Amino acid sequence: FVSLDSPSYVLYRDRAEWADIDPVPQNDGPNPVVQIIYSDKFRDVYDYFRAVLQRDERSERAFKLTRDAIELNAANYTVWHFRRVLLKSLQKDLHEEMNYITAIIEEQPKNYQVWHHRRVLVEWLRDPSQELEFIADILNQDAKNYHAWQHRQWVIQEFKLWDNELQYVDQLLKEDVRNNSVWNQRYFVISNTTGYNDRAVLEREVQYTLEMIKLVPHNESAWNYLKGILQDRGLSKYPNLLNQLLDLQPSHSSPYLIAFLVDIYEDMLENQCDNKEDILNKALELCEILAKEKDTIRKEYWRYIGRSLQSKHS
Amino acid sequence: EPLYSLRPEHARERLQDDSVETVTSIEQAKVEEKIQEVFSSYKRLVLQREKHFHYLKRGLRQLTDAYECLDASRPWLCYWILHSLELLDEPIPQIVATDVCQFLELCQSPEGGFGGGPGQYPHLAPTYAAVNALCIIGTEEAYDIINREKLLQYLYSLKQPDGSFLMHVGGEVDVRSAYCAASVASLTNIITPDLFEGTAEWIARCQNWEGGIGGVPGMEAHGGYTFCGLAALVILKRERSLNLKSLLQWVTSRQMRFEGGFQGRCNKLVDGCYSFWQAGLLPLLHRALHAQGDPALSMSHWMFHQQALQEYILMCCQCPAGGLLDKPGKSRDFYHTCYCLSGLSIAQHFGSGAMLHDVVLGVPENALQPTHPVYNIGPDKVIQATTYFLQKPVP
Ligand SMILES: C[C@@]1(c2cccc3ccccc23)C(=O)N(CCCn2ccnc2)C(=O)N1Cc1cccc(C#N)c1
Ligand SMILES: CC(C)=CCC/C(C)=C/CC/C(C)=C/COP(=O)(O)OP(=O)(O)O
Ligand SMILES: [Zn+2]
Repeated sequence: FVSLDSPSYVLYRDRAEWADIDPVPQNDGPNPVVQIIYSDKFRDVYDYFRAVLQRDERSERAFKLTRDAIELNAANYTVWHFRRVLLKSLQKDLHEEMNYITAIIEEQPKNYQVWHHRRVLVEWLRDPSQELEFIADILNQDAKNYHAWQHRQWVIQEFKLWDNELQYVDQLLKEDVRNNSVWNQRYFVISNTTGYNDRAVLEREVQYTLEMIKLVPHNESAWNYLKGILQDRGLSKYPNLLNQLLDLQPSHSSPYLIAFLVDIYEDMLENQCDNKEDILNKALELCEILAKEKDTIRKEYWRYIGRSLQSKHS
Repeated sequence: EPLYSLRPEHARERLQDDSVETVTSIEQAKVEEKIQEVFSSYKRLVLQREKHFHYLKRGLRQLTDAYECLDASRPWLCYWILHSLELLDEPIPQIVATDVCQFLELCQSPEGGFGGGPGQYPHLAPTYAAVNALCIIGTEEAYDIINREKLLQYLYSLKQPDGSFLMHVGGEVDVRSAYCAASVASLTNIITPDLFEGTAEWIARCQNWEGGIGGVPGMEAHGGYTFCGLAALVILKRERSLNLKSLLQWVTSRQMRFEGGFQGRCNKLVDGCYSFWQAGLLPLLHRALHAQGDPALSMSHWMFHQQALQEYILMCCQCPAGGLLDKPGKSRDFYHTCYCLSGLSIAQHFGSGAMLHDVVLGVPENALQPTHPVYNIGPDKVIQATTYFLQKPVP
């Protein structure tokens, strides 16, 4: 009833209305292992939970006891599960619950169970009207929160909410173009809307990507996107690009462009392109510039790449 | 300077924000700065075993109220600690061991699987921890605790129509579960013909444009989930179901050029625990690519800078009081201890049939005990465990 941090907070044993129920101690065995020295405020609430649960007292009061148990350890799925058992059985205001979880997810955004709970609620109500707005608020405090982005992808796909996600992405890339979670959301939207088969779309994307690379050449996320949207369909399938990059070599040649280059040749030595040997040398030469001067951390990778480019080509 | 992290040329790996600022570059630059000083300071590396031993030893028995947040993950607490005692090659007393078996038995549900602690509902994550902690112990007493029937019956209650599993009853879905189910189904010899039906194919939908694997289809490629899926595939022998080349280009990209360590996802921060979750992926690929006949595989090294990781763990991840951590400025904890040490072990030992070549920076005492890249428990703990259960029925 009274919040765990309130000055006038009283343990559960010292509470009247909780007298008829005996506290159930935790059974850790004769000589425990990894036995946590729980604080008194902690051990109290759970000793009482182990009770209403051990009885399955699907009572309204045990429903209130769940909030406190969840507060002390939001990661307790046993408690959360029993909270949904009571949620149903006592027919509580699912609209009041959304209000709860919103505050919990706000105070403990990086927790698994808080988010899963919110889903179950949206499902039950079959109502996502507050979703986007809420996830954007959490994301506003942490643009990369995984649990957030995952819940966001669910909403959209479940309730056909693609309409504004792209614009959302664009806004967030503005704020931080290095946000790899938003470049992922970008691929997500498109893939389930226009797809990248449409030349006008694919077209727009490459320019935008390129413009971002130009704007911030060392932001790996953009390179990755460019690669992801072209790679499987065939880099060798788009000749201009190969050149439009080896024309920025002087003013831009970070290890990211050199690396992309090697990516392109490898696809040529695949679909078979003229001067199959001139390429090989253009690739090996590059693997060593990487494995020796510009990407020494990846030397064992590039050494293998080169070795494979021969091995299997020749 | 024989250290890759401490030479003058290495000081060129600092972030190039191209004069543009975002909350990402700023943070990347803040870790690099703190990593600079740590590097600086030093100009041989030692693994504070004793100091770590006490930390581990104490923990195993008692924890401060600081661990109230991991109350529903106690079997994890066992595994993380026992495994760090394993790596550091420290024998486990028969009373310690038994008490562990006794504890994990009160966590085991009457329906199969295990719970976070005594009386808790069964969950795949803690179940994995126990079956893993039980095998590290290695005795018959250990093994015999697993209600091999109940387990399989429990995995079956979580399996979904799409090949994916639930974490626990009424819980969410993500590649972590398939790994938990796969790891326990394999060690205990309980895989029935249709158990992982369409699983390999689900784990596969989790790989994305990045080359790595997300929690669920569509999500960003993360290093913890990627290990979860590739390793699960290694168990089910479906490694081939993934574009391994893109997976390899990706995982290898995850190692930081400056820090030396790995990040969990592109454009984020370096963490000591990723020394396993990410670097552990290499031994796995190396295996699959070998099973394909790849002739270009190195014969003495892992496809990642083994010296740099070690240098990151040895210079930046140890706590004076003992234990290893995320990054400098973070408080020690048993999970980062387990995976920092697990990482190191992988950074030191190379396998591939007869080909065994070990790298061991710092002193010789720093050398650790090997760990099986698929279960993260002693290579021998695995052979020993599967053997025992193979000499058992299945149904
Ligand atoms: C809290 C949790 C976690 C909880 C339960 C089971 C897990 C099993 C595998 C990996 C993480 C697990 C979890 O959800 N994450 C993921 C989110 C935070 N994170 C990601 C990379 N490094 C930290 C953990 O890293 N854990 C481990 C952790 C964090 C702080 C202290 C201790 C200790 N001792 C352990
Ligand atoms: C077998 C098993 C259960 C494995 C788990 C592997 C693992 C490391 C999972 C993490 C998933 C997650 C929610 C990451 C976000 O971390 P973050 O945002 O805190 O940090 P980061 O940005 O550096 O990833
Ligand atoms: Zn970590």
